[PDB]
Amino acid sequence: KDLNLTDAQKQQIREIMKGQRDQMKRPPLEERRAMHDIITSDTFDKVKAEAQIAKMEEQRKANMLAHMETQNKIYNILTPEQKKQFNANFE
Amino acid sequence: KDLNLTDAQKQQIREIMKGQRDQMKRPPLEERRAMHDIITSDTFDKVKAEAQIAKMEEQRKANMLAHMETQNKIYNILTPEQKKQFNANFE
Repeated sequence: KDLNLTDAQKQQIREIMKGQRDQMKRPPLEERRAMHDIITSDTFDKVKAEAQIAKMEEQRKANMLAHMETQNKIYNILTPEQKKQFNANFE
Repeated sequence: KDLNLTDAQKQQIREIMKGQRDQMKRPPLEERRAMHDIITSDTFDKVKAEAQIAKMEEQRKANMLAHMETQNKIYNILTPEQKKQFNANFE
């Protein structure tokens, strides 16, 4: 992402990235303990991990989604000469 | 991670990682290329986005699981005192 953007662009991104972080709630505070709990055990059991993971589906699905909305929206702030250069770096 | 572990661990950690991190297959072209082709689109196709996220979920599941399994195999190769400070890190 270095397409010689203008002094209007970066700030428009600023409004959407603050839409990509906050409102789009990222942290469940007790599950980051769970991961710890399963790894920090001397005896490993898959089902304990299998059934923690998929509780982290609602959160990680709704994220991937929300993120794509925002990164699309920045694409749409671009110009034809800028959209060009961005597309090609993906390759 | 600077537990002051032995030469043997530094090596066992290396062959645990290369043991099953080469058991989880990394990102696939048509799932990846579309992840971004959804973004470079003219207008954010919502419905469409949800369907990629899914097609990508189960495969991603086995990649979180193997991760935790190797982090446990790594954990289970530590001793009492170093186990006490790794836990104290995240806490």
